[PDB]
Amino acid sequence: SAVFVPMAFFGGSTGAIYRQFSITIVSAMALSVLVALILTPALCATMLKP
Amino acid sequence: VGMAYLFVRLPSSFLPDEDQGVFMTMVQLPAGATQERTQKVLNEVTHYYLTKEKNNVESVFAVNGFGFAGRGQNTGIAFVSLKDWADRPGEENKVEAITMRATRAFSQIKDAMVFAFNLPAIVEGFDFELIDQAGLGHEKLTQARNQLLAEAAKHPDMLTSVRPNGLEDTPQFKIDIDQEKAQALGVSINDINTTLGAAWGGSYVNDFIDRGRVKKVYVMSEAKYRMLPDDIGDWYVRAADGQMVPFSAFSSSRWEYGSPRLERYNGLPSMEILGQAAPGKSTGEAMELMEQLASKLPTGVGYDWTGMSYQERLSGNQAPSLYAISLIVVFLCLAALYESWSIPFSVMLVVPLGVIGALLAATFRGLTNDVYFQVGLLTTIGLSAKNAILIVEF
Amino acid sequence: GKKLLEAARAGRDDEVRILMANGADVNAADVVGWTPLHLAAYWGHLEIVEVLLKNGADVNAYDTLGSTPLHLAAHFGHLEIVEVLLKNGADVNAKDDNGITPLHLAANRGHLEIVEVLLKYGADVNAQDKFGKTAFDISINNGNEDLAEILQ
Amino acid sequence: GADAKTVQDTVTQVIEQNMNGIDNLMYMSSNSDSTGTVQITLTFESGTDADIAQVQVQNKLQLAMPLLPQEVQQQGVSVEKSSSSFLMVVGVINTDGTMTQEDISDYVAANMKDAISRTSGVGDVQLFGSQYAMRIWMNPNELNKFQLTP
Amino acid sequence: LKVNQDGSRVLLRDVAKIELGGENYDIIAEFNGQPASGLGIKLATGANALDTAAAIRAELAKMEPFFPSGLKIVYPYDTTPFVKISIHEVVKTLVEAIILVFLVMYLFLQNFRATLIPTIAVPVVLLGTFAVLAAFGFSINTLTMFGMV
Amino acid sequence: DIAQVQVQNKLQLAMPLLPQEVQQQGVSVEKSSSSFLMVVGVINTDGTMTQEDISDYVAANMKDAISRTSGVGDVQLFGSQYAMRIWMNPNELNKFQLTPVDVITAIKAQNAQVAAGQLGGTPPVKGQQLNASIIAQTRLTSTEEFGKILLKVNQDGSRVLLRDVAKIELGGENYDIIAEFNGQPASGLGIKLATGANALDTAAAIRAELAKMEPFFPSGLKIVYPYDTTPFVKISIHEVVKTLVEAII
Amino acid sequence: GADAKTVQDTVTQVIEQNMNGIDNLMYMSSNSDSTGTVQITLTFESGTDA
Repeated sequence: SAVFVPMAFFGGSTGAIYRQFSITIVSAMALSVLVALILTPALCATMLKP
Repeated sequence: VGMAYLFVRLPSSFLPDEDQGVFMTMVQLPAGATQERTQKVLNEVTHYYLTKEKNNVESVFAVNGFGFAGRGQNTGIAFVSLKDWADRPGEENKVEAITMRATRAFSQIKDAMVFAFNLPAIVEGFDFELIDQAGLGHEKLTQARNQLLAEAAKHPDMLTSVRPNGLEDTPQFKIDIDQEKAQALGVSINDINTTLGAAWGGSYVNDFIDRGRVKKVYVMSEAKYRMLPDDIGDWYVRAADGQMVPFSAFSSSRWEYGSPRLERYNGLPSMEILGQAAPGKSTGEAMELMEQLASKLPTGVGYDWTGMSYQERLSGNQAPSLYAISLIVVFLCLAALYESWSIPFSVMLVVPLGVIGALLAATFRGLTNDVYFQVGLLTTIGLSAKNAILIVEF
Repeated sequence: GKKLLEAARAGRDDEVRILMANGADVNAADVVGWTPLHLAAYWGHLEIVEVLLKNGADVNAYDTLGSTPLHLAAHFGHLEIVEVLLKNGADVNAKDDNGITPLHLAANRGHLEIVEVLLKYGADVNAQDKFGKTAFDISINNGNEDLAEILQ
Repeated sequence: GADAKTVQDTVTQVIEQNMNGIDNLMYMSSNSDSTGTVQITLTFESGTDADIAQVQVQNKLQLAMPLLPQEVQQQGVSVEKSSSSFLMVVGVINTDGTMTQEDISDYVAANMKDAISRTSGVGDVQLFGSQYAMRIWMNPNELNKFQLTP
Repeated sequence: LKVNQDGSRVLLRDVAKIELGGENYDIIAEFNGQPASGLGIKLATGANALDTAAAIRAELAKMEPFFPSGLKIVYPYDTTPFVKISIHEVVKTLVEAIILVFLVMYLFLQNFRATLIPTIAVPVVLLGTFAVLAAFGFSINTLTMFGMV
Repeated sequence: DIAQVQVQNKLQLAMPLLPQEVQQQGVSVEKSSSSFLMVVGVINTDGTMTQEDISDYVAANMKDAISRTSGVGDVQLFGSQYAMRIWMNPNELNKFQLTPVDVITAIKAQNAQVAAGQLGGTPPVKGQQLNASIIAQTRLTSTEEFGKILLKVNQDGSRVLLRDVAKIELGGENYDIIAEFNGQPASGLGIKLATGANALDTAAAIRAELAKMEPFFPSGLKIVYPYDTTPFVKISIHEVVKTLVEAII
Repeated sequence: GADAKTVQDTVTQVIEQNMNGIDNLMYMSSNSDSTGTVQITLTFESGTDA
């Protein structure tokens, strides 16, 4: 997030366009972490074979 | 340093100019050009599409009289649909090529500017203005631009194509109403000027109802009686003694030139200019040369940038600043877990390792440093960051 | 081939030179009647005029309405051009359809030098336009003391 | 029926000069062509609601309106918050030929175009033709014969 | 127009020529070489594009039953199917990506059971993103949707 | 913003009941705070320009720009933009048997800009080659040109021109506002704020708006800043920042 | 003093036709009674600042 949230900071229509990506992947990634942090351990703990 | 070089050499676009399945064509005729002639040219273009690119074009919709520069008899435009992408595989069957061939053919058409293009990935190079600051007047600003464009021409290296966006001065017909005569013959100047206008320009009288719906009532001369300069005299106006007078009696005419499409920029007279940086060269330098080319012109003439040119002023490159803050907020935010001095730096070294492939894989498929390549970079570095992080952390 | 018209239009003296020397019609007339001499005498380019006159371009050529290049030069204050056209045999009393002479016309837009040159080459300071005004008359009515006193 | 200089000086200027104290404008391009038409685009510092941007502009258009000629204001003057690029274009045609071009244009204008024009997101629907009008075509000789003028 | 001195009348049709016609005669359009008119439709800044067109086919869908004989609509210039297709293509890249992931997962963990785990977790993330970027006022556009691949 | 629209759109509930003379003079709705953020004057150093010259100049080529810039409510101009001024004499008029009405009528008639149409205009008779605009009359541009307006031809033939019975000069639209700087003559831009505006930022824009002007000034003409809120605030924050540092010490 | 047809054709229509490119309207009812009065209500997609 510290590499690409800054790219939301470009002004102009250039940055207008950069905004979409810049945030869309931080959103996608941050939840990606929160879900991987909640769901995946659960699902690992329960569905894997010993 | 391989990265630094391969980076600094790679070209930079905005977005890919994609096959939008549709495109557009420009038909622009010379001075004093008439509707009929334009209609000819439009038919030549339409012909091309319908006959020669049967395989691609799906339908041409073309209009005489609706310029995108703006209206005229001497302007037309063809909206082109294409056949589906499925039903035309191959570059040769893709928009860019189609436009190329199209243009190539239309170049053959004498006595017209016709070319065809795709509308850029932004549905809604430079745009340079030239302002009449000190009130020098249209023919002097004409001269100012003539001098500027034909002195720019002397820099093929620096600037590739410097053209005016407007229409050029064109013949127009001056009538001078002898006031003294008008008064002598007892014919009112209102009656005169109205007669002229209504006959030749047309006049909106009042409204009528046409099948339940209000529309205009226009009075105007039959075509044949307003098609030529000598037709001017044929019109009579009634004087106070009930006696008819011809326009010849109290008018006088002569030909002159003048612009059929004046312009102003921020309330002051201006004339607009288009051009772009020559192959290999940055917009910024092209603009700088134009900036100093302007300085050697008559006094009262100044300049301003608009639109895209105006934008590139606010900022064009902040990447080295905001990637710098990206680099520090990254230098420290990693240590916010490694709780270590300089340990993040180790992960940091790997950042160029990733971008090398990205950079070359663009350069070999001949692609460009664009928004997509940028966001690409961010994702790739972030991934190789993850991989290196997990290694050093373990 | 009649690009010569627009050669006179846009200036470009040396392209007029290329074109005149490979055989383009030097008297070619456009949709308004205006020849390259008319065009030059309007947009005030001497050298174009020379390259045109010496090659024997009609000097008393007229457009619709009968306006001479001497008319055009006379109005716009192209004092340099009017002298060269005059030395090349330009009819000084030539009349557009409306009765206007180059003298009248110069007399109306306040060029004192050109009214002189026209009078030196033997203009008629009595020629009457369709409304019957003399060059003198259109000075009184302009409030110009100088032309009136000159045009005695 | 107005030339470009007329339409510059009598309309375009009496509008520009009345453009003051409106928010956020970057500039004011202004073409004034000889077909008797004016178009003045004001472009605003990006991210500024078009709605109010618009009101400021048109209400001072009405600071200017009573100085523009009768002929032009009765023809109307419009302020539109429009992007520059046709989202689509729909045509109509007669298959039989039983309808000339001007018929089609009218039809669209008179019973299609008002509806489509109202719908939201729509800046200015351009009509590729004209709605009808009662047209009186005048003859100078016949008029003179009876001793009449336009 | 006037009654003559002798009594006779001059009517407007006697000295003028009356017909129904265009308000202007400058704009002449033609489609596929046969004569036509149309609606060039612009956008109002800030408008929703596909939604506007979606409204326009609506606005227009009510018209045909009252058309005169022989009159038919046609769509020579249309941005939308580009965007329907632009999102069709990305959605299909996404699915086939989920496939390919599941293959590299099987080929590495070599068990049907194991491979269910990471597979299930991806959709949850990716649609989850619609939720959050909806809540920041961002649209499911060409750019955004393309970003999520 | 909306406060404003509600007001002015019902100003246009009222507009067609106000006299022609007042609406043609215009009526304005402005969302203005009450207090000049600054005032900038101009003067000629040489004296080669009278007061009304300065006023015009500012109005005609400075004031439109500064007026457009945001945060700006109503720029007050300390003088007037020029106008063609006809100064009338009752005796001379009477002599020729004329009223101000005949002068006014004549000016409207002979200083007109007339729509005249086109040669070859659509819809045209097929085979037309020439398509051209007709020019009729243009607004007059000069005292001289207004001079030669024709009021009437006398019974004997002779003409009465406007300059024969009136007196024409370029002058202020009003002559009420006379400004002066340091005892030498001047005009200026009294600039107000538009409510909600950002003050320093507005001024920051105003020095910008104005910084582009000087190269096209006539000889002898120079700007000057007799009333300016900003350096108070630059200093007000300078002082606090320095108290902060020395406090940290 | 105007009849309903007059007030329909001379006022009401020259207003309706000029209703274009305004946001969010659901429809435009329009009574035109013979007492020389027009009333045209435009109703807007609910929750759209008046």
